Amino acid sequence: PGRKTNQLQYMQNVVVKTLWKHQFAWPFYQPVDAIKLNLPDYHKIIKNPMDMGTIKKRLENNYYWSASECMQDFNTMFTNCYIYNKPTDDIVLMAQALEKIFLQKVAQMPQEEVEL
Amino acid sequence: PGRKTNQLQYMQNVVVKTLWKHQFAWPFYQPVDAIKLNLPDYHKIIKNPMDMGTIKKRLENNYYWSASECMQDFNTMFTNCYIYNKPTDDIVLMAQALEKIFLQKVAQMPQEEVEL
Amino acid sequence: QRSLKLLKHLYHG
Repeated sequence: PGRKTNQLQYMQNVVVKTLWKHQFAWPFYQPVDAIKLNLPDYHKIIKNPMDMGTIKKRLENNYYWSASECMQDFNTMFTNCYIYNKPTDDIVLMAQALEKIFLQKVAQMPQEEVEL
Repeated sequence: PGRKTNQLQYMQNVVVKTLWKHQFAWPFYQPVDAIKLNLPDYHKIIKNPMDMGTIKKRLENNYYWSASECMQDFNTMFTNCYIYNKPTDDIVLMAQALEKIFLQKVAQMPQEEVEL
Repeated sequence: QRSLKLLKHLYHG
């Protein structure tokens, strides 16, 4: 299913470890529960749900083959938030602050993926 | 209610002027035309479009009450690019380079805002 | 593909 790579190690120990500690990360720790949270249109609008708790567990369980998958899961998580919510909603401003840090760290990741 | 301030003068005659001359600025001169450019779901994801041509016109016509509002429009422009595109796309790297110059210029702006 | 949006080439290259 997956393997160890230098870029996946970077995603786990730099990207996720930094974002998890961020003051705005907590709305993204768990899948959106449309029943508990009273979001009757969430799954009508969002067909590919993703959250940072799922990403973190995938890294810990060596689910990913390439860091490109992990980066896309982050992109999906953020994009879903912008599609579902209004641009003035606090959760969207929080997502944007997290995504800027994500992209800062991505710019500094090892540029060649090497299996470890 | 628009206004003329020392900081808004700086946003027009330093920040916009500097960024416009940069070789990476041209994708940001005009609004993204999602139909012309074949950009799937652009307006589904980007609900608050912004571009530097619009910001320039706003400054030239005293649209803003405060430089803080203009700084917000720049942030919307950069973040929209970070949001819609994929983490390693060339245009994201261009936007990050322009944002670096933006932040350097903002750091040299007069710190207290005076109406002229 | 990384220059796609730039192309038309920038966005879709």
